[PDB]
Amino acid sequence: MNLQEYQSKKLMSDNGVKVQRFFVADTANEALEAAKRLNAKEIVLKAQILAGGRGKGVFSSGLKGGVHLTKDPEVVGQLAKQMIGYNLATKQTPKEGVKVNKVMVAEALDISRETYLAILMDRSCNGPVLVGSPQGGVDIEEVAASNPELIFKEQIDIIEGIKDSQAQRMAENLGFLGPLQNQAADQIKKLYNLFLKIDATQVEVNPFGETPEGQVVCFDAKINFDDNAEFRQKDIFAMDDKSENEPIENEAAKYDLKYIGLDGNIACFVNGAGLAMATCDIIFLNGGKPANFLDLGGGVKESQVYQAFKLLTADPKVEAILVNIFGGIVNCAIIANGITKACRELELKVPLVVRLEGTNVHEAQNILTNSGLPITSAVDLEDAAKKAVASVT
Amino acid sequence: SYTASRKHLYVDKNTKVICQGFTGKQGTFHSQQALEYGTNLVGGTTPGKGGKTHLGLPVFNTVKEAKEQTGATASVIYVPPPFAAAAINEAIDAEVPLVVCITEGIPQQDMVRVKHRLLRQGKTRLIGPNCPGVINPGECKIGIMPGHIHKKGRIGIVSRSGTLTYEAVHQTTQVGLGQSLCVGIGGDPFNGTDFTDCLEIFLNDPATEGIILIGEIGGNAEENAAEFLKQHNSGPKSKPVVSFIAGLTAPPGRRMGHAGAIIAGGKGGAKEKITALQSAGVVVSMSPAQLGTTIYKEFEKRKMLLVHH
Ligand SMILES: CCNC(=O)CCNC(=O)[C@H](O)C(C)(C)COP(=O)(O)OP(=O)(O)OC[C@H]1O[C@@H](n2cnc3c(N)ncnc32)[C@H](O)[C@@H]1OP(=O)(O)O
Ligand SMILES: [Mg+2]
Ligand SMILES: [Mg+2]
Repeated sequence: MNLQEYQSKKLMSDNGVKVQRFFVADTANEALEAAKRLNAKEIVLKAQILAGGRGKGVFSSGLKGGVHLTKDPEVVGQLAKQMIGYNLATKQTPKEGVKVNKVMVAEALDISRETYLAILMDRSCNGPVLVGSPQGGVDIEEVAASNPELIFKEQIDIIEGIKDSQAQRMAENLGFLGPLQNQAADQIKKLYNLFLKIDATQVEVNPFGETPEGQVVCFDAKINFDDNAEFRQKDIFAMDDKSENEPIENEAAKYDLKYIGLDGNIACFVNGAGLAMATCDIIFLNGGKPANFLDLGGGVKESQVYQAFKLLTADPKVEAILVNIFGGIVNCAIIANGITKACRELELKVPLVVRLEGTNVHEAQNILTNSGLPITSAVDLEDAAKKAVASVT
Repeated sequence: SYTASRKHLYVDKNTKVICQGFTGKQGTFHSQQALEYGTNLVGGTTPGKGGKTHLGLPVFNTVKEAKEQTGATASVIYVPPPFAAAAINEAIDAEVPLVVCITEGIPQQDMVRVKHRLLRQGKTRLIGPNCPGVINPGECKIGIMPGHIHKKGRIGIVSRSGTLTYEAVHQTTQVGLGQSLCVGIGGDPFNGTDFTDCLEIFLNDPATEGIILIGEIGGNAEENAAEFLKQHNSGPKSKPVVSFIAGLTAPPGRRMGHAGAIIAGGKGGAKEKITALQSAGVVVSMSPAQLGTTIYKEFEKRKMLLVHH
């Protein structure tokens, strides 16, 4: 899921993490009042979209730039009038841009030190890990490549919790000094407790830094969430902003379907994550471009099969569909039922290649046969991939 | 050490199994299939339903009572995500030797906490979660894999993917090699058994003459397995290892179905895994369809398919 900047910063602020003071506005007048309420020396007005490149974007009003600084609250209101209700286009959006319904009105803070700090569960050590670098303001991948010696880690014991000495050592290695080091250590603890409270897979602060006036601040941050914890994070997941997702991914989400759009024309319909990845892989190896990844899940039900198939057939990028099922917990007949019923209710305009193995394969194959649908049966994975690639221009 | 429990992975005809979540939809169905396969399924647990029978077998309120009353040495978990970590912990506390967790969807943080307890004991071995289970063909099946595609034989299989396990099984049965023991370690990032745990068992099992290792993007388990094989599978007795790593075409920063299958912060790509395994002497199949033929050819070159006349 995805949160707007104002949503993640509120979540952090509500948990003791220091961020810039801000308000969110959905009208130009609200932006004006928020700017007055801030009582700040300088104010930043920021359109709320998820895509990057806001600073050099252009609104459908004609206004250039999605991020503006001013000392004058009335200018905040005036510029907000040229943002709200309009589409913001950037290098990272489609040509049409994204509709801006909200702006953030925040205190503009100068940055005197920039560092990197992330918290995640370590994939090599059991338990949380703090990952930090004094080299802030760049992708962590760049630092790892150019200056691996500037990446520091503190392994945390999940039962003991974060210790003062761990937070202090990381703050020191990030380069904070004296009272700012004590501030940063305290903020690391707040970030750690937040990370556990919200079932994040990662809290990434970059830049984690300080102002010239002597305060440690999380200037910007990205939080990723564990989808497996949605059942105990309902309020956070209700904030999910889906307006910038592929619309097919949004439809798939409504039916709890794990769909990921790709740049290709051969749709994939598979009952396991490993086999789904391998199906994309083997399509590529035989000269094709998969249109999507889809893992129906071991607990897939017929209704989800039906919905998944309709999403594929309705996608204009799809020129053929490869169904590849090796059922264990998944009964192949559920696949055959969902597909045949989905096609009873529309014409099959693309070639359909089907590979079924495992649980109840013979009944499933008879269902496909007795439906009369035009199917190319495949004998194994390689044959399925070759026949799928052969079915497209 | 927790490594002392690795031996419990090797289920056999004398393993006795209880089902946690026994009265649920999947617990019921797969318990019925287990009985029909010949697995010694002796009962199960659902809290609050102790003192009932189900499939002609006793239902218990607790793992401790079930274990004491049946002599069970293994448990399989079909408990929904909100409670499955508690079910694992109950089985650890009861010192069940082998616990197999089928459930997909357990919060990652729950499993970090489970692993903390697991690593500080040596009585219980956990496979999973989010895994199809373990099978010794013709001897013991604990999980959801389709029974009919297996054949007792010569290849040990360990995989982060259930479906890809079935591919490797079907391929190795088709070419006549069969399987000694198949272990699905599951697709979650934090789990009870890794590749190295199974490789230890395979390398020391006389019945396992070759190994298929199936991985995917995410984490570092494949790299750890490569390091293990560098130290422990060199020499004249080295066993052939064949592998496929899924996800060379996966995009970065996205969980590909499995909670553990993501290239995150530049870490977890398939290319580096293939390189690490190749450096450890593993023969990596270009195609997921050719696992069986690839290991067959490795056997052939080593004169391991000669007929005794
Ligand atoms: C191969 C990868 N794995 C997969 O693809 C599996 C995907 N599916 C899942 O993970 C599913 O959540 C599961 C198969 C685990 C469960 O689904 P299922 O449809 O069987 O759930 P149900 O709700 O019918 O059954 C769960 C049972 O566990 C019981 N249960 C709950 N907590 C516990 C516990 N701590 N110990 C034992 N049983 C428990 C529930 O009471 C319920 O039984 P009941 O309905 O008789 O009261
Ligand atoms: Mg799966
Ligand atoms: Mg990044």
